[PDB]
Formats: sequence, structure tokens, C-alpha cells
Amino acid sequence: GNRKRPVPKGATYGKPTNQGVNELKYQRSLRATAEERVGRRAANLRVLNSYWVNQDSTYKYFEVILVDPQHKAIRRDARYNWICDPVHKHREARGLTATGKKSRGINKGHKFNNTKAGRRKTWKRQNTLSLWRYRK
Amino acid sequence: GRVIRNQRKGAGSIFTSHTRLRQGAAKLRTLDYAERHGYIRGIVKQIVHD
Amino acid sequence: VKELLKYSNETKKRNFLETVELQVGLKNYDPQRDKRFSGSLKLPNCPRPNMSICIFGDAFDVDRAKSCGVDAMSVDDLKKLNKNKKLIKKLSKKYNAFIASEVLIKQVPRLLGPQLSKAGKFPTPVSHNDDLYGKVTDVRSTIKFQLKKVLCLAVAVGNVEMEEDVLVNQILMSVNFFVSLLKKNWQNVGSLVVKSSMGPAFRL
Amino acid sequence: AKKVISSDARGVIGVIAGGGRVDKPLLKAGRAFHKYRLKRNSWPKTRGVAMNPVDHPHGGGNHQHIGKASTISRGAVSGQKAGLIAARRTGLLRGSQKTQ
Amino acid sequence: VNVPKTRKTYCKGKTCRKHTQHKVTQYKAGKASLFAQGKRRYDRKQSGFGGQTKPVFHKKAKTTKKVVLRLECVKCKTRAQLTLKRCKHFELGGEKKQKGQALQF
RNA sequence: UUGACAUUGUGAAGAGACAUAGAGGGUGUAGAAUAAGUGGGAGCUUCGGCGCCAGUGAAAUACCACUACCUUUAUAGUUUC
RNA sequence: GAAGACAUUGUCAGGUGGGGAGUUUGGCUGGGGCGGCACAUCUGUUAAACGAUAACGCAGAUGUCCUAAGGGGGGCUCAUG
RNA sequence: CGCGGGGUGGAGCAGCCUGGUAGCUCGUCGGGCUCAUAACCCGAAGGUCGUCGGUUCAAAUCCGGCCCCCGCAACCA
Repeated sequence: GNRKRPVPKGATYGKPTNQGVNELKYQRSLRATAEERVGRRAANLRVLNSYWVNQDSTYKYFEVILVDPQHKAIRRDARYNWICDPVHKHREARGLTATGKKSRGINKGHKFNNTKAGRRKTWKRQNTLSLWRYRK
Repeated sequence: GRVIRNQRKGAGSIFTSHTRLRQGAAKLRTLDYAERHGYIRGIVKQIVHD
Repeated sequence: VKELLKYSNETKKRNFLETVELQVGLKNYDPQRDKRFSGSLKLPNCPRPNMSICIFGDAFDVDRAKSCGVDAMSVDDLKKLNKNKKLIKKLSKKYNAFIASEVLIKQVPRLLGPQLSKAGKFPTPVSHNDDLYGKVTDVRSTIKFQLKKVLCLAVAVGNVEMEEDVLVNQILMSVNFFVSLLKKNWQNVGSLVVKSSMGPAFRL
Repeated sequence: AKKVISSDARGVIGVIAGGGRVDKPLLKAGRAFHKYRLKRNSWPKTRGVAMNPVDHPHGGGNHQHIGKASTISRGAVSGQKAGLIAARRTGLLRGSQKTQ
Repeated sequence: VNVPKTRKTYCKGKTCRKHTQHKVTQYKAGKASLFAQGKRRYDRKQSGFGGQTKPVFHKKAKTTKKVVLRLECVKCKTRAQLTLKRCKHFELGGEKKQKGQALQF
């Protein structure tokens, strides 16, 4: 389904363009949302990614996979040693996963000029007035 | 506008049941082996007022 | 295409057992309307005859009265208006001119029922008589929309060939896709069956 | 009303005791007080016409006027449903009502 | 208002550019449909919450329209655009102004 | 709230429906004649049933294809209920 | 056990929908309102004999009609007595 | 305007699908019936069937334009 806005009796208060309840798409998919919920139960493990397995009509099924950033077999090995770093602390909660970079739009292209290095980072960057001591 | 009498009762705070002087639910029993093959006798001892 | 086996091609000149000439009829199929502006008229140009022995009520004078005896049937003139008012109806398709447009107010009492009068429905009143006479004795029937939408005429008799009866329904088919408007339907050439009088009908 | 069910459902023989209860005037509201003081809170009862516009769609004005029909539509809002919803006839009954 | 169903005048039709003959008719509204840029442009901003995005018009104070003549040249296929001035009843057939009529019956 | 699509899989029976195959029957005067009815036709058949050039009406008729508008009128190939 | 592999839920479209959301609800003007239109316009006057010139000043009036009541040519003279 | 329906004596309506004859009432004049009045029945005056064209052996009717009225509906200068 979607993400109905929490409005009492349907009371939003604003412009008609700013009064949506049912037609709220939510910029995130259920695949990405599922990873973050399990990232709250097993919040001690560094979640990897998941993939759609089954479906019905009310529920979307995804298969999750994680690793142990404390187990010596995982802490070592130059194949997955990067997971044991603080910058890799719950990559999904932000969107550093495969499905999170799809929903965010982290891609190379002329179709992604508003999200080259950051959605709102690019916004702030272009709108900032770079003033030199010697105004050019 | 405001809210009416029936919209208010949807919460059910004071609009609820004052149950206290009730000796329970005047239900029956679970239909089992005896209740659908023959019978069983129940003896009434007290009949109070709810 | 139409030049192959049948429709009104070759397989009909054998099943005839009659002594008289059995002429065919062109019956097409295409959905039109019930208005008079959504109806197609005009006459088809046929290089070949229909092999018919009908009689016309011709009447010409001047430079069109001598040639009106080799292309025509009977020798009639303009002074003849007192005779055509009693009982003769042995006229199927007649022919007049512009040399008789002033006394054309005396041919409606006994000749307006079966339409032997030069009005404005069938092309009859014209001063040309040497080119259109290969379409009277060489038969050129009419195309006029009846109660609904259909034109019933005659192609020829089933006693000719397949070289002559192949250049008759291919050049008449050019007025059956041309004078057609958009107040009609699809397939201007579909289920086309044709019969004479004796030999059965074959579809296309 | 009449409803067809399954010959499996039970039932106790005879009628219940207490016929003629609500068949007597309570006379004073002091006892009507004690009545709901046991059931639930729904009493006393206020009139929609005597109230304000904001309070009830029948309230607001100077006289004892309604303004609109007390007849509500079966598919109306839960804020406009307070009266005779889906009535098949109103006014004073000229029959012994019942069923068919 | 009566007008002719045919009229001779100047027609700059290349091979023409002189006095010819045009069979006069009337300009019809046509059809708006889709494909219009404003169509997609409008239903772009129109699609969604907000209701009406662009203004309408409920201030109709006019009672008549300007009748346009659509006469095509029977020589070079070109049609002409000729308008007049607001009228009520209109026509182009017959029943022209006769020499001297009365008020009978 | 109503329709729609997915969830929603299997079997049976019937009713409508477009295509086919087929059939039937429909104005008063009138001419020994039930006629929406277009064209050709003077023979199909052993009998003569009618014809027929003609003719009353406002239109014609055996040999038969078609325009065929239509009929709570047929297949059991499609579609819907 | 009951219904039933329908209802149900998700997703769109038609509707209902002051229950509730947001917003607006002319101007001139002897207060305002009501009545009006001196708002887009034209005639005579106001208007002080260049030009310019206001009033809810006056007497009035338009939002159209006409392939002819238009353009050209030829002839003629009307109301009234 | 996108669509659909109606228009018939002074009043108000049939007839339309499947075209040949204008049926009915109230208003009016006159008659019949009873000893007579009332009620009743009937004859007649009374409809360019709003307007243009056409088909047809023949149009209030069937198709296309226009006028008058109403309803649903659409409503981006």
C-alpha cells in the first residue's frame, strides 16, 4: 500500500496541493524499509542487503543477509574486512545499500544532475554565494 | 466547527460500562460430547438480581 | 483480383438451357445512409455491350437526323407530340435533346408515371448522339440509389467470352471507390454475387 | 423478523421472568438518575435545536426551527448522521407497523 | 443576415492574383482534442492535488459572435478569410429584398 | 459506495450475444389474386401453374439471385452473464 | 465448526461528500446600506465666441440593422396647400 | 453550447414505432328527452398540426436546417 499521513479525522490545514492523505507515495520502497526494521532488532550486526522472494497482495517478502563484525572469521579476511569499520555502522538506515542508492538516485548521468554528490548538498552548494575578499 | 455527542462516544471513557455489581457474563457453556448426545443436570442454588 | 475463375467471369456460359438471352445483374454490398446527399449517382462507362434488344423513343431533326438512323432505331421528329398522348408505353429508356426543351411541358400526362419524361434523374436530354449510342444499343444502364443503398443493372449475357467480360467490371469498379464519401463504411469491394435468369449465382 | 439458521444452536425452554418492567412510568428523574447510574453514562439528554451551530446541525438560530430535514442519507458522513437515517416513512403511523 | 453563396474578387493565388470566383460558406469551431502543447502543459500542472490550476470564465457578458466567411477559390483551391460584424439571425440562400412588398394577412 | 485489475485455482449446467448455415412473413381502392419488396425475364416443366405483346392499380407474376428492412426464429465456432 | 477458495485487502476511475480544510465575497458615492451607473461610448448644452474643461447637471440615447438601407450609371422631385 | 424530449381548434391533449381518413372534452350556437327545468346525448362553426427543403404513386408522422421552452451535461481566451 502507501503511507497515509497521520492527520486527525483527515485534518491537514494548508493549501489543497498540501492536503494529501491517501495519495502519499513515500520516496522509499518496502525493500529498503524492511532492512531498517530488522536493523533495529539485530542492531548489533552490520546488515548487508536483501532480495524479493515471495508476494501475495498484502505482504512483500524479502530475504535478509548480514555479517558478524566481532567474529574473528569476519573481522579478518581481506574480502569483507571493510564491514568492520565505524563508517559502515548501519549502512541501510541512511541508504548506502544497493536498494537505497536506487531510491535516492545515486547514479552517474544527465538524468541525475540534482543528485550528483548529494540531493540537498547540491542544492545548498549552488545557492551559496561564494564571496572572495576581492569581489570579482 | 466542533464535535457532536456520538462522535465523542467513540473513545469510550465515561461513555463506557459501569460494570461492578455484575456477577459475570450470563453466557452458557461450551457445547460438548454430553450436550449433543444426551444431557446433564445443573442445579440452581441462588438467583440474585443483576 | 477478379480475373481467375468466377463471379461473372467464365463459368456460367454452360449451365444455360434456355432459348432466350439471359442477362446478368450487378448486385454489390456496402453500408451507406438514408439521406440524398450521402447517395452516389453518375453512370458507368462500359466499353462492351449488354447484348440487349430494347427500343428507344428517339426524335431528332437537322444535323442529328441522318446520323439518327445508323446509331438509332426508328426515324421520329419534333412535329410528333400529338401522337405521344394516348396509350403507348413500349418505352424503357428514351432519348431527347435541347432542340425540344420548349414543348417538354406536354409529356407528363401519360408519360410521368414510368418516367419517360426528360427531367433530372436519368441523363436523357442532350444534343449529342454519336458517342452515347455505344451505350444505348451497346447498353449502359443507370446507377441510382433506391430505398436504401444499392445499384441494380446488367453486365451482359452469358453467351460472350472472358476477354470481353473482364474489361466491363474493372472500369465500372473505378466509380465504386471514387464517388464514395465517408458517410458509408468499409470494404467497397466485398461479397459480390451475380445471377442471370436460368443459371445460378456465383459469389466473390 | 425471521432468520433461518442451523439446527445445531441451543436454547433454554420457556420465557424469562420480569414481564411488565419498563411497562410502568418512572415518574421522577431522581430514579432515572439511579437508572443510568448503573448501566452507562448517556443521561441526561440535550436537544440539538437548543444548542449552537457548532454543536449540532440542528442547532443555531433564534426560534425552535430546524432548517433541514431530520432525514439523513445511508451513505453520509459520520458528522452528519444524527436523526432519522434511511427512514422508509415518517410522521405519525397509520398502522400496526410490524413486518410482512 | 443574407449574403451570397458566391462572390468575385481579388485572390493572390500565385497563378491567379486577380479577380476569381469563391464558393462562400461559414467558419466552424473545429476540434481541440490533444497533441496541443497547452493540453499536456495544463494537465501536467492539473494532475494531482490542488483542484483547478488555471482560471476559467463565468463573466460572460457577450450575446453575439462575429460570423466568418469561408469561401474557397474554384481555380487555385485557396480559401479566403472574411469577417463582418456581430448579428443575430443569419442566412445566405434566397429571399432577397424584393422591390415592393406589403403587410398582408 | 460502484465498476475495474492482481490476490483468484478446478469442474458442471443454463441464459443473452456478434459470425455462419437456414427459414419465414408483412396497407386501404384495384385488376377471378395474401403484396416493404430492386433488376432482368417470355419460358421453367412431361402435365400447362402462370404466362404473354397487353392490361386495372400507385407497383407486378413461371424460370430466382439480390437490395433485403425484419421474426420471445435454428449451429453450439467466438463473447458475456 | 460457519462461510468460502466469493467476501477480504492493495491500486486506480464516476459519484456522493459545509463533516471538515483553504480562500474570496467590485468601485464611484453629500456616512454607510439600499436605488442608480454620471465605469467602455456618442448629440446639444453646461463651457465664460481659439483650444482646454466637473457635478448621482439637464433633455437623450447605443451594445444593433442592411449582398442591401452598399458601389457605379441614367432620369426625376418631396411635405404640405 | 455536447445530447434528448415536447409544439395539434380560444383551452388542454391523441395520433408518431408500422405515412393515405384531423379523435376527445371544456367555452358557444342549435336540436332531441320529460308535463317542463337540471343532468344527459348529438350536429355544426372551430387546427397554415411553429418554419425551410425533400423523399414518396401520398408526410402532423420519416430524415437534415431554423425558432420557442425545459432537463441532463461539459465548462483552459
